[PDB]
Amino acid sequence: MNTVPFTSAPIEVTIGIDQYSFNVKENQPFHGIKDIPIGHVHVIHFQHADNSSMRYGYWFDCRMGNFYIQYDPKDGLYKMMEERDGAKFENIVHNFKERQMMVSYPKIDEDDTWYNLTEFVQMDKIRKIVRKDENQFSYVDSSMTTVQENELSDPAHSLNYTVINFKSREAIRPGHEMEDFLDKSYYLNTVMLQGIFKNSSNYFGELQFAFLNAMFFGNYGSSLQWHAMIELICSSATVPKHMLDKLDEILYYQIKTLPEQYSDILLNERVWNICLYSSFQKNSLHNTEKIMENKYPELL
Amino acid sequence: GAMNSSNYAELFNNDIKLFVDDTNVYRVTVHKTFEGNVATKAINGCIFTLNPKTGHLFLKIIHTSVWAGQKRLSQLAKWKTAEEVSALVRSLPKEEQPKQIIVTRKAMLDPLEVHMLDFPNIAIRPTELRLPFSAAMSIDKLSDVVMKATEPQMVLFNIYDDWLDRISSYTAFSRLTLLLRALKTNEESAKMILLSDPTITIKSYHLWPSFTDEQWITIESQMRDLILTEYGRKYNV
Ligand SMILES: NNC(=O)CSc1ccccc1F
Ligand SMILES: NNC(=O)CSc1ccccc1F
Repeated sequence: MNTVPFTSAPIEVTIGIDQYSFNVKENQPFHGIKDIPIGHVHVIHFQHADNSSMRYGYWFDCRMGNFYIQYDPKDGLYKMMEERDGAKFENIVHNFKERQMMVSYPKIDEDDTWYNLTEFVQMDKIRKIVRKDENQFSYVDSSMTTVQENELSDPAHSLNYTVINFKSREAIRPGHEMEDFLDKSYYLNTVMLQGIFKNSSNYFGELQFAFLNAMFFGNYGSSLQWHAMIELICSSATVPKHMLDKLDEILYYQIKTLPEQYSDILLNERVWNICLYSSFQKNSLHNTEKIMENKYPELL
Repeated sequence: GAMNSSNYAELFNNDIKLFVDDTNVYRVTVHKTFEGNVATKAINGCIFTLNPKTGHLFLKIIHTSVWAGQKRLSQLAKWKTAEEVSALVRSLPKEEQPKQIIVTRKAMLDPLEVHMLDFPNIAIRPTELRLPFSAAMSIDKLSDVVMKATEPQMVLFNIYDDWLDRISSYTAFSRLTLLLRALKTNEESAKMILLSDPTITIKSYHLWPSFTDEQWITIESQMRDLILTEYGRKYNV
């Protein structure tokens, strides 16, 4: 069990850690988060009380270093940092733990929600989507645009998700125009899976990461990517049976976790109605279709 | 964006453009089988691709053999249309290729866009206009060449005859659309109007009769009456 200590909390802020969140009052006795489960990526995220504009946060994996948060009063945000002096970091955390100034990652034993949402998400791939190589953790916020969004403006601050475009030469083989547009299997299996992602695990990892950035930061380009990656599978007549079964599990837990009152802005009516009721895989997503129909029957 | 009444003069500027109408590509007769079921029988069709500034009509004849053994023919017809329009553009010299292709039905947009990915600078546009190009198969010489075809064939027609010698392409298009609307609203009346006087003939190399300017005014007036007439006969006004 690892710890993301905080030097202090000088401004009032709602802090999230994965799917949990709590309020910290200005100058309240806060020194961080303990008992963080090892083996998963995690995200620690922030919304200031005085400006709900800009949710922002950091993806990290405690196996890759010792990380702490300190408020920067010049740039006006909580920043993650890496302490290289292991001896000093472990020593400081112990004093904070002794003073009972750290909140406990509040995981119920029965509960596999976080695993299920991050099963295929690896830090190494996050860092290729979010490029800032001098750090072991990755900053994301509500406003960051995607590379594809920038083709339709600061490159160093972009989300380099894999570009998916159904009306592109990459997606459409010469002489198979109708076939490839109406049945996207070539684009899914040859171009994307064999060619770019190499395997379905990396595809699902990017899909899961896009969903989580959409949900936690309201990142619009990430929501676009999530839906595009769903639609590419659902619009393919030929998908490996294990990928369909896994997709149904992935989406089930995403829909289960989605806050009810954010569905209107995080769910695309066309994609979901097409995926569940018109597409080749309209009958392959039993768990997802059942939770969608019982939780969001208006959208459909 | 979309082409409509407000931006109508754009049709006659000097940017090459084509209208594509797919209405008459997939044509069937519906009939009873011996068992009393219903079946379709295809007949030859055509793509109507028109340069509205010059009157150049590229009439690609769609022979019924292209449907043999194929499924979902109404959907295939849109993709076949887009394949043939794409082939036509590729066949033209660069300086003759269109800068815009306007499709008369919105369901042609995605098929044509996909077939034209190699031409990212050619705009594919819809229209809000209800253009009467379906009635091209009521022009006798066009109908004849489509029905006589035994194989796929491209036939070339100037749909304005020699009108541009005497009128502008705005006025020619307006005449064409009036004639075709009339033929679509009441084919028999419209054809009676056009061919009632045996002394005005259709030249061998033309589609329409050789009316004088004065006779065209009368003709156009009679076509407007007809479209009002039938509009009352239909709506009881
Ligand atoms: N200049 N930065 C530091 O002196 C703080 S490093 C640190 C180490 C362990 C626990 C918490 C911490 F904030
Ligand atoms: N009969 N026509 C010609 O000999 C060439 S002019 C032309 C060119 C393309 C389509 C329609 C046309 F009338």
